[PDB]
Amino acid sequence: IQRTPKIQVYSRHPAENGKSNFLNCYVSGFHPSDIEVDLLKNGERIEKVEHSDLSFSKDWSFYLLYYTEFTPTEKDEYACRVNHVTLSQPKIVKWDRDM
Amino acid sequence: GSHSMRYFFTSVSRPGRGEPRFIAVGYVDDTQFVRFDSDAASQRMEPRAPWIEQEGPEYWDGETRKVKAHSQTHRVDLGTLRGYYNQSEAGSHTVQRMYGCDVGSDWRFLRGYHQYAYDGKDYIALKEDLRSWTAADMAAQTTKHKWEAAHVAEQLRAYLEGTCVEWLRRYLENGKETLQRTDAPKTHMTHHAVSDHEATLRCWALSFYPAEITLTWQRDGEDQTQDTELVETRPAGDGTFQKWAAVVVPSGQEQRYTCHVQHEGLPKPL
Repeated sequence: IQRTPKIQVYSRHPAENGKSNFLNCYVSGFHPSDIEVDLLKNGERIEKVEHSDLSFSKDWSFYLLYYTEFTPTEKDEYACRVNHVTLSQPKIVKWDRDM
Repeated sequence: GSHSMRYFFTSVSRPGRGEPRFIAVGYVDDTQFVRFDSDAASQRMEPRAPWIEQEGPEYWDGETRKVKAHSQTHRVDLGTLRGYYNQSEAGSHTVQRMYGCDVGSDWRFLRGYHQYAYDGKDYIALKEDLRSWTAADMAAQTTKHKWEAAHVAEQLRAYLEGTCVEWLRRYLENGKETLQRTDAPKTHMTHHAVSDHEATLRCWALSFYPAEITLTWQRDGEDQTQDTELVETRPAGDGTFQKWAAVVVPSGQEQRYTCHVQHEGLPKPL
């Protein structure tokens, strides 16, 4: 069975520019477990990104939360890039602060 | 209140070189408290919640010993399973095991479960009744023949009705401060104009625990489903969860629409 990952990019606390916050990329609903997720700030990949221990839900598919501490500004765009065997190309979903 | 404990086990073979990767995660309700990862230097069952750090080294040496037992039975399992489905030697396969028990409001045993999957799908799972096994396949049928003969299901009934409940009850007492503390959602709504003639109302429920939340919108007192986008409940990363549900509205009519938030830590909110 191979299931495509579902992805959400969001802030731990509602974002206000200039205040440190956290950027989560929750990837869920996938199988197999090998998936590459990395948070990109302005296209550049961020290092110093942490992530949870791999677990699965009821239908046996996996999910993982990747995160980094960040401080929004107006100028900086953030995104989460994900690449998995079901994906013909990696998926870059950008952070929107209203979602 | 109904509480529970579950262990999620994942095993992935690394065909090219080495052992299969093994991750074991433990949770009490929506809280993770232990982990074991094979590609970790400790090579130990490590704590992941304040309240289980109280446990003495007799516990950490005994949990490590066991989680390791397990890694090794799934290493064997991945070999067996490839004979049974007759597969090639140089692809990965995942086995996944899940077990645990729920207790109810009286803190007594309620449900118990021990399931198992291979490569994404159900393989063999014990029944609700804790006396028979549901084999999904004719390979899983081999394993059910073995487990029936061996009285595997009885060995597990004792753990799921005994050890499991026993230790879930203490995890709850040592963890009272958080484990028995529901954080009701902190709600608020936003309004975003899609166009000159339509707006999106987003009803946000943030910082809540457990993760079970019901977010439903209503127009003129009847529930609304049409033109409602909604998200999967996501982890905030601090132990709580967030979720929102939106609805597109005619601009000027947003008085009609109300969001109704349902959650254990709440006497119902509109």
